Amino acid sequence: AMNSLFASTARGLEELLKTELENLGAVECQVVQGGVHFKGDTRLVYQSLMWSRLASRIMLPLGECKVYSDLDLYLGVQAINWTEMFNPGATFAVHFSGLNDTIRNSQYGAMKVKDAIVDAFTRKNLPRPNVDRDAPDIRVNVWLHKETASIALDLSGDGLHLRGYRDRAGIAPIKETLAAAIVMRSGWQPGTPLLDPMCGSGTLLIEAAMLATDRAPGLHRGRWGFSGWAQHDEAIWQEVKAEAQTRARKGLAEYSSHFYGSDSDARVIQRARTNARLAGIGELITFEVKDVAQLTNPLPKGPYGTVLSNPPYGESEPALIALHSLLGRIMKNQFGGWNLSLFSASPDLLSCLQLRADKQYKAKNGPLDCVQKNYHVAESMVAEDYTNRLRKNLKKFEKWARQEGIECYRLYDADLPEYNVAVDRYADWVVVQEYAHKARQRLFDIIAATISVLGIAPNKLVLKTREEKGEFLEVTEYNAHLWVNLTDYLDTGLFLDHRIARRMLGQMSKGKDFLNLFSYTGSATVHAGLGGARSTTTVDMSRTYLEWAERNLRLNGLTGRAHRLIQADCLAWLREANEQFDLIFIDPPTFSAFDVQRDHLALMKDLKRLLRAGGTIMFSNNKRGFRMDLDGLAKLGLKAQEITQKTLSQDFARNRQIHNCWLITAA
Ligand SMILES: Nc1ncnc2c1ncn2[C@@H]1O[C@H](CSCC[C@H](N)C(=O)O)[C@@H](O)[C@H]1O
Ligand SMILES: Nc1ncnc2c1ncn2[C@@H]1O[C@H](CSCC[C@H](N)C(=O)O)[C@@H](O)[C@H]1O
Repeated sequence: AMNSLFASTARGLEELLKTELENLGAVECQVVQGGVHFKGDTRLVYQSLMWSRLASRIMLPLGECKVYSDLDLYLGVQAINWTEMFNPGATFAVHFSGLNDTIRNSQYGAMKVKDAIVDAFTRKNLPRPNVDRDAPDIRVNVWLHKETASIALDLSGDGLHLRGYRDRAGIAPIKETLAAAIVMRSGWQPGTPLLDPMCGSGTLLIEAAMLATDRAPGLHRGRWGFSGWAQHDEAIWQEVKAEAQTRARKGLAEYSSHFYGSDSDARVIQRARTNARLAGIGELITFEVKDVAQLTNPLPKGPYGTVLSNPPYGESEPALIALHSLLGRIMKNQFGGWNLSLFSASPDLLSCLQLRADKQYKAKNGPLDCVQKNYHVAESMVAEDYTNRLRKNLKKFEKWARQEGIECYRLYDADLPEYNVAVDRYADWVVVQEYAHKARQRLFDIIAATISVLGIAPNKLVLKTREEKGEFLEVTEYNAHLWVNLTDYLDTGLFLDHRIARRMLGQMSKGKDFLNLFSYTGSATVHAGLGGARSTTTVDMSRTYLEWAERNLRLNGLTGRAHRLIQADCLAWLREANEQFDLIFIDPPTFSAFDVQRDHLALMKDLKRLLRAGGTIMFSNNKRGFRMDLDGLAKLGLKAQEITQKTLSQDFARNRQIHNCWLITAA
């Protein structure tokens, strides 16, 4: 006999499958979407079941028909000689994929086929065979495409990816058949060291070890689809089985190289170790619990080999960027001369390695697009532009900030126009704020470089992207304690560039009645309050920012009747108000119905009504090119002394946005 077979595989693997079938004897192989049709004699059927590492399932087409009625399928199914095919007492199951105008539901199709099969027994007065979906002895597949159903015996039984070293469920993050592909694409030469420092369940390393010691994927499988079937040939199966034993033993006894796996998670490593032991190859592989950060080359004196792995992906994250960036640095340092292959769902994260891949492959892993890329690591740059600038600013501002008593400040303010980003330090945290795949990888480089210059821990870096759950952070500004939130708002709750105007209010405050309009989180009120203000009044339209202001006042012991918070539109509040204040801070947005340039004079007109004799208004804004109407003011009997230069902090000295600042008083 010449038999006709079909092997299914994952899309993308078909050509690799066909070569593997050919290498083991198969003839007339033709790739097709999701599989390979092939031929060989009966030893060849058994040899492909035992030996194929890429096949998901191997089956035997039994026939095919057109399906234009429940009847056609029924007739079509009964053409095949079931009663003679089943061993006595064999259980069965039917899996049916695909649909047409008559079989509009798959489970329906599986049902009609199952019924047609049972009816081959009824019509010959035989005991009806039972179904066992869990572990049938006979599995029948049918594939319906366009108008044709194709029926086939599944010879694999369980999927061929189960090699007998795991759990039949299971759910591996990478199927065994895909992991064997990855090893084949990796450039890894069997017989040279292989290492995976993020090894998970160890699957990559176990497939590799089995491939390299000629250990058949089938060697340890406990069950096959051919055992319930009458045409089965035990003596040929026995001969394939004994050929497998012989080759495994020699493969193992002769292998002289080694496999190294490591992973940070102690649970997976215990599973990796039991898996490998059950694969038969456990003596060839060493697993340890170890972070990529302490990765070392166990063979510093050679021979070179391959580092093969499947890193975590963004399931933008600073921790991932840092993990990829450090891996590249460790490759270069520890594994010069070696081959590197990586399977990832994030090409952008692979770019953080700072290596150029000389080969790549696309593969689906379930629903996810992944790539595998291979690289050569040279024997014995990185936005050095930004790096040097940032190391400079760091030396400069760290010292300046220590002298001034400042712990939140701007480390970098788009100083180089090709690295157009702000980096703000808040105590032990850092926020990088973007302004600007090409783009994304440049951003990643900036993040890697900034994590590396600062010596900061990745989880303490927050990325605010060009494109709200959690936590507030307590910070100081000279003597104020303030709450910030680095992630949930467009801003952090503290406008850092205005710290000096804030410190000044605090010096001008002793026994003063203070008013703060457009107060935001009330940081200026906290400075006034701690300067001995006799009462503070803090106003803003936002209930959230007023709650946050109150929490800031509370943080510095400023509670009770003397410290008020008022939710209002500040302009209508100004129209109607009567009380008087000695010190007034008003620092509005440029627009909100309100226009600072247009309306400032009319604010000063109302503010005048509220300013107690001898009092001062500190007015500020950040409208670009703002013009103070000095004539309007003098007409109101007010004068204005610009203090903009005196209130400029060093960390913001080169910034475009100018925060203009004025002391207004009685003429
Ligand atoms: N910093 C670090 N050092 C070492 N291992 C890490 C790490 N960060 C994450 N990991 C590990 O990286 C792994 C990525 S998932 C690996 C899946 C694996 N190839 C398989 O076939 O089963 C996880 O096991 C996680 O524990
Ligand atoms: N018409 C209006 N009346 C009252 N508050 C307003 C407003 N329009 C905007 N605001 C508030 O103005 C603030 C702008 S942020 C101003 C910065 C703030 N003065 C500080 O010292 O930190 C926000 O808190 C916003 O809610």
